[PDB]
Amino acid sequence: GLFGAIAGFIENGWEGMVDGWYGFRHQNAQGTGQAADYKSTQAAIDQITGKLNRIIKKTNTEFESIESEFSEIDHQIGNVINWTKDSITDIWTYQAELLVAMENQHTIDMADSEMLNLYERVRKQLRQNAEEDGKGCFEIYHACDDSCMESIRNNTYDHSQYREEALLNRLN
Amino acid sequence: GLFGAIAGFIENGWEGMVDGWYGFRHQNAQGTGQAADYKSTQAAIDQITGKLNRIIKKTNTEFESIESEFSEIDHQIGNVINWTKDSITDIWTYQAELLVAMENQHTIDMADSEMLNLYERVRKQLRQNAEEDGKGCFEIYHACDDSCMESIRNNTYDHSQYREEALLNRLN
Amino acid sequence: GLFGAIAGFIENGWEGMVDGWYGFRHQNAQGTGQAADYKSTQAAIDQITGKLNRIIKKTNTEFESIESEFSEIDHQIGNVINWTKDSITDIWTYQAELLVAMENQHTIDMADSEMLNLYERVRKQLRQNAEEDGKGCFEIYHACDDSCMESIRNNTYDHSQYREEALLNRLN
Amino acid sequence: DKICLGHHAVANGTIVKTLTNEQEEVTNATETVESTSLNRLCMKGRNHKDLGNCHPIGMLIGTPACDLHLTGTWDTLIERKNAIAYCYPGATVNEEALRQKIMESGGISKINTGFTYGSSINSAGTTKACMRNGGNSFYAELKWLVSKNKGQNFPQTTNTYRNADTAEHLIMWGIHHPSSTQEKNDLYGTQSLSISVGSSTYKNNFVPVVGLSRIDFHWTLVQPGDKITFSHNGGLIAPSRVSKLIGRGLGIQSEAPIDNSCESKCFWRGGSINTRLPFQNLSPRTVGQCPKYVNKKSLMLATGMRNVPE
Amino acid sequence: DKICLGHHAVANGTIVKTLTNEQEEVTNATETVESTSLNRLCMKGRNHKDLGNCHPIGMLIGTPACDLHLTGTWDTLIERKNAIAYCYPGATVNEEALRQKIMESGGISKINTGFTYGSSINSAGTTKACMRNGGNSFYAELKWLVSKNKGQNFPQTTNTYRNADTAEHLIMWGIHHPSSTQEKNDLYGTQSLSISVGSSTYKNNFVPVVLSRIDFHWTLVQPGDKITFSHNGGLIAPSRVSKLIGRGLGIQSEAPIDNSCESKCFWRGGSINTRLPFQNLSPRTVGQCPKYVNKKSLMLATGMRNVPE
Amino acid sequence: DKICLGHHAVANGTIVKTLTNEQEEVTNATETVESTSLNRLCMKGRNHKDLGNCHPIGMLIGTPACDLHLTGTWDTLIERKNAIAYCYPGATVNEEALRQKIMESGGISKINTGFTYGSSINSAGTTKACMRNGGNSFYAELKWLVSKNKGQNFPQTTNTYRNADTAEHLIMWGIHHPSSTQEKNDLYGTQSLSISVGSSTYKNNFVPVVGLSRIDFHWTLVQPGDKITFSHNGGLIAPSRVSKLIGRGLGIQSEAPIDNSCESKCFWRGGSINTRLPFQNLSPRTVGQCPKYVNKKSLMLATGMRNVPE
Ligand SMILES: CC(=O)N[C@H]1[C@H]([C@H](O)[C@H](O)CO)O[C@@](O[C@@H]2[C@@H](O)[C@H](O)O[C@H](CO)[C@@H]2O)(C(=O)O)C[C@@H]1O
Ligand SMILES: CC(=O)N[C@H]1[C@H]([C@H](O)[C@H](O)CO)O[C@@](O[C@@H]2[C@@H](O)[C@H](O)O[C@H](CO)[C@@H]2O)(C(=O)O)C[C@@H]1O
Ligand SMILES: *[C@@H]1O[C@H](CO)[C@@H](O[C@@H]2O[C@H](CO)[C@@H](O)[C@H](O)[C@H]2NC(C)=O)[C@H](O)[C@H]1NC(C)=O
Ligand SMILES: CC(=O)N[C@H]1[C@H]([C@H](O)[C@H](O)CO)O[C@@](O)(C(=O)O)C[C@@H]1O
Ligand SMILES: *[C@@H]1O[C@H](CO)[C@@H](O)[C@H](O)[C@H]1NC(C)=O
Ligand SMILES: *[C@@H]1O[C@H](CO)[C@@H](O)[C@H](O)[C@H]1NC(C)=O
Ligand SMILES: [Ca+2]
Repeated sequence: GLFGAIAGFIENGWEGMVDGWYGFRHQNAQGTGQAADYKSTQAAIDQITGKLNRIIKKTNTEFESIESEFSEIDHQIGNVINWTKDSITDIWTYQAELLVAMENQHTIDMADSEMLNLYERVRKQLRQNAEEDGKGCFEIYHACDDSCMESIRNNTYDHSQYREEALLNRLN
Repeated sequence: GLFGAIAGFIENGWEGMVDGWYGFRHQNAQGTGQAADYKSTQAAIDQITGKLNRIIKKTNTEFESIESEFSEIDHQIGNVINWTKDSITDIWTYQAELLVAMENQHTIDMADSEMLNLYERVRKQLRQNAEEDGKGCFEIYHACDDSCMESIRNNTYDHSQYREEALLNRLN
Repeated sequence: GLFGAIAGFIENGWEGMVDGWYGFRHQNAQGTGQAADYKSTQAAIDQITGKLNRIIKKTNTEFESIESEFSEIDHQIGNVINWTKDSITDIWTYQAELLVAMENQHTIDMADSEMLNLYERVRKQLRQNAEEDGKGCFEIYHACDDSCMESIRNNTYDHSQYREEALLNRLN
Repeated sequence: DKICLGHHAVANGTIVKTLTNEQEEVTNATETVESTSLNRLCMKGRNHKDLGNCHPIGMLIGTPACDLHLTGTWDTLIERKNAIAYCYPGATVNEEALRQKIMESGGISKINTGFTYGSSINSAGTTKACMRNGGNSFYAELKWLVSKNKGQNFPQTTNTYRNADTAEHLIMWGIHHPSSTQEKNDLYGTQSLSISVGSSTYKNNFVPVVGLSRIDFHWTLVQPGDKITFSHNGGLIAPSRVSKLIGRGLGIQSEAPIDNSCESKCFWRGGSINTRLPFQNLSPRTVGQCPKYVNKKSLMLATGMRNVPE
Repeated sequence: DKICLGHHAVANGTIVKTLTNEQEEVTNATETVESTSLNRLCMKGRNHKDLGNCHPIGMLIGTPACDLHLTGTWDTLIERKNAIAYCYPGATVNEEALRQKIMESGGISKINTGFTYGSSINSAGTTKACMRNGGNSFYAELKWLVSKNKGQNFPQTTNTYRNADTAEHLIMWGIHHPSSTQEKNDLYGTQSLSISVGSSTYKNNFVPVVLSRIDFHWTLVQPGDKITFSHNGGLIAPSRVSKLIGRGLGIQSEAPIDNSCESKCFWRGGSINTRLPFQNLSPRTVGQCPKYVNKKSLMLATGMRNVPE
Repeated sequence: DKICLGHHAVANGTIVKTLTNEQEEVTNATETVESTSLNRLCMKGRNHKDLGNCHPIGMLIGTPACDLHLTGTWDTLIERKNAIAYCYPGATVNEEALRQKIMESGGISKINTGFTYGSSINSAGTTKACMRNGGNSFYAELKWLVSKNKGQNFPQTTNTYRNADTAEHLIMWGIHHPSSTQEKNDLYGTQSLSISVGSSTYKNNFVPVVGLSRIDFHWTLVQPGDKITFSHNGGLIAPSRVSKLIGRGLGIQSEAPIDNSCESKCFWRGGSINTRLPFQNLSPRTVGQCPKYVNKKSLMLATGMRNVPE
């Protein structure tokens, strides 16, 4: 993908995450857990809701009948109606196919970008206490219990508290 | 946004910066300063000028009247013209809505990316002499006077001149 | 461009690389080498092939004649046909100009994205054994022979094997 | 030790088209082209008039089938298949043009012409074809003019309508083209027949020619403050009232059952199209405020990320 | 020490629509739909013609109201409301087609038909419906042909015009439909009346009807081709034919003219001077115009997201 | 030790337009607008008919130039410039409506009308204007009816044809308009001439004028079951066979030569258009399944990355 996370360095999605769109999975001495990220999920959903509100519409123009259903009409002008209606129908089919293809591309890449922005936000707050494994995870170089894991998820992790343990662990 | 800088990890814009779109704010022993980046500002403006040059355009097709203003047209021909004209107006209204909507989406995300590209250019230039604070600033682990700050902006900051000092202060 | 690599931090392309779109150029004790990356090359080609399949097409709609080539037609209905055809042409000319401009912009930025995704993949492989020089290259801080270089390209590089040698050279 | 980031997924996804891939799998997707249709003409909040087997032209001339629709107002006017316009066989000149005007109108009101004929003339010629109230009859808004005496020829006559209104008035009339000369001599005599119609914006002569016979209709528009003169001597089917079309309204041509308990804005032959979606697969021929017709079975719009299942 | 990267912002940003958000705030924006119009016809750099009282068809047949507009050249032709085509009662067959054809031309010139009639025909038939210079008159480019002695039979006569020019010529004639048989007989005699018009391109027969009116008919005559009129009372014969010259823009508007302003787009209400691609004044426009749209405003972002302090 | 990432480049790149840039150099691009066509009609896999010198109306009346095209089936009918419809001076009323109707069809078949005339009526009238096989002849599908003795009055005769093929038949007749009165008196006598055509659908009257001669043609559709009655006393050019238009076909009007050694689905005055490209700037007037016309010389679609050389 464009931002290279979903179908990218993250190998696959999690079918066991029903409570959100993006989220975290941890591993410490206390055990293993899962938790959805609310802001990034809703950022993606609110963007898709906006697409639907714009696309799911019709025109308020009143069109009257120019072709008769139960009788014949002049051959010369009836051909002109047929040419015109076919030409207009080609345009609307082309615009419909183009609209949907373009939006689908943007939706897929937008969703990928929201995954990347959460990964980068975690990267920067972890600072020098963690390293990237290349699969969407961060190998943390200090004893991070379930309270420390929640501070990462909620953006209240202070790196300088754990820095000295991490710098020692990483260098040897 | 898509690239996570504008309305992303950078908390807000600067109304004080009037001489550019993107720029720097430094803090050192000597004091405080602010300077705008020309190249990234001009990259964003040129791209937006290009859009305006493409969109602010009329077709040079010379159309003639096909409905009399001061006279009753034939009823059969007039219904067809009314159907045709209203179908054409629905297409152009739809195109104009989608054009502007699509282009505004691009303009925002384009400007988002020019910020990020400047941010990345600085990150790689500072190398191991600095660390990201997670909100669009770089904490520099050596004495960086106004000429050193100048050299970062001008893209002439040599990392190896301050590398020995910086690693000692980073490890501590 | 959007992702900041092609015509960005990578200063220019390689006319020498004819066997692929993206690739590697290394330097070690042994000498130099060059190799194309299949994965990223084919991702860019397949996406461009996909565009051509959708764009290089026509509608299957049968259009019959309404303007007579040899005999004349009423001047009023002739002008109604001329007005309708010119209106439909202006739409298709606009849609064609828009399509191609939109797609070209997407193709250029997509190709830029595949370049960055390769760069980021290699950065995460190398982990703490190398540093970014700012111009698309990684300075690897240990003797890396052709087989070591091959494993970086093949995605079988284990950073653990060279870590202790690397951190000693990096810190000095 | 480790903290990982990831995204949701499903087992059974759905395929959508993108710019670069005709088979791209996503977690969820919704339709943009409507396939289904309601075959009930939804007419809530609409002052409508279902004609039944009455043709729109029939209510101007006054067919027996169009007895409940001579006068009225409406915003919608429904037309049906095989609706009888003419009880007595024949056809109107410029028939389709006339039908359009009536279907686009939002009402019909009648005005008396005020024609009266001499002692020789009999303006009450009934027929076996047009029958109302269990007996022989004729077009309600027209009068078959014939001689009262069977041998005697039809007298020279002149009738003149005057439009006293500020709006244009629609005036119709028929011409009897007899089957045999024995029949022509019985009704209008041996004399040579000649019908002249004359106004400020219309001039035309109508010479008659030779199981039952036929009556071909004609029509025109009498402008405000103008007069239309019918000079004749046998054959003319003169009007007793004229028509005025009121306002504007939606003319629907359909065959579906009517329904007053639901509302709608788009209509076609098979029914009414109620949907919030932008595109439609049912028919190119619709009326009202409609979704746009497209040559596509389905266009799925992605409402979720790429599906990358385990 | 610290170095912080950031972007500009403004106090008062503008709302724009994106694909994903209807109420998106950006630093600057610009309008794409033109909503205002000049209530004027902008005729700078245009050799124009204001017909005023004259209707386009009246230039060909030659109504008194069109005496100043029988001949000339132009790149723009302006027609007004309640313009006079006919002085005497009647109309033209394929009227709108003929009107549009004149409103596309860049001029009209006249050529003499040279038609001559015998001593027993009065070629100078006038009327009180068509007034000019005090006394009774008739269409300047036509001639009302009647019998010189009242009641006498109009003689069988033949007139043929040949197109000696290298461009096509437009010829018009009228067929008088009298009020009564008394009038028919006094002007054209007791005989039956046939008028035949024929050429390589065109062929038609006309039979007068019997209150009074002159209905008009017309056709084109190609270079070198002959058009022949065979008649015996009823024909309003042309004394001149018309050649439509080049091309020009036809405007139908009541708005006044201004020669200091220039424009390439026009409508009933006036002119549309705008570099903008779209427009919401009228769908009925002429010339090189922005495309009509059913929208009051569409704002194009000329700047990043506005994220103020 | 150093490993560098990079992309390919080319010496000569092509310029394309993007949303932001009119002059954007890329590694490769491909054209989307076709500006060249074959100067030939590509008729492979098409049961086609090239009319050549024959005009479509002439194939219904049987002009000598159309002898090879009186009957046939096709999916493509090709009309040419300056094509002959009439061997004898005249023209058809509602001409262009008929030509369109024939060019829309996918074949033609004749049905013999059958009706005969009296011994005093000569139905084998010919002319030097309409040559066939050396000697004089006439429109193959019609009969010129004149009096057998010069000066004798043409009998009052009534011809009738019934439709019994479960499909509408196209019927054509002609009306002679004599040059002088002596000519009119030689063929049809001194009597006053009057031709009446009457069916359920059609009804009209025709009268010869007097002013070498000409024959105007008229036409209408006879519905299945319905009859059409011609009553006349001189001047009628009556049909021998009526016509039946079969199905549907693609009408082409072009000057370009035929080529049966290649296929195409799009045609215009100057030839065929065989492109796979979506757009085209050859002509707005095209027929068949075509690329859409645009006012553009070239639109380059990029098939490669931005080109950043040396
Ligand atoms: C060429 C010619 O005969 N001109 C007449 C003209 C026409 O004959 C008439 O308009 C055809 O309908 O009629 C003119 O005026 C006439 C009066 O002189 C007469 O008293 O009453 C007539 C009506 O029955 C008619 O109005 C005219 O229109 O000026 C005289 C003109 O020379
Ligand atoms: C059916 C018939 O009468 N055919 C005649 C034909 C017609 O009478 C004529 O086309 C009607 O206008 O005329 C033909 O040739 C004639 C000569 O034989 C005659 O000497 O001169 C005539 C002219 O004055 C005329 O040209 C013809 O067209 O071939 C003879 C044909 O039998
Ligand atoms: C419709 O448009 C066509 C051209 O696009 C007009 O045809 C041209 O007419 C001019 C006369 O000014 C000729 O010189 C050209 O040779 C014609 N071109 C073609 C391709 O036929 C046509 O006149 C227009 N219709 C009307 C009613 O004005
Ligand atoms: C007014 C009049 O005379 N009406 C009679 C007509 C006409 O004579 C013919 O229709 C003329 O063609 O004939 C009838 O059999 C009919 O068909 O209804 C009976 C009817 O009483
Ligand atoms: C117009 O299209 C309809 C539907 O395909 C067809 O039945 C009809 O014959 C066409 N009309 C003409 C005049 O060819
Ligand atoms: C076409 O639309 C105009 C403006 O809405 C209206 O005045 C006119 O009546 C319509 N024409 C016909 C023939 O219905
Ligand atoms: Ca034109």
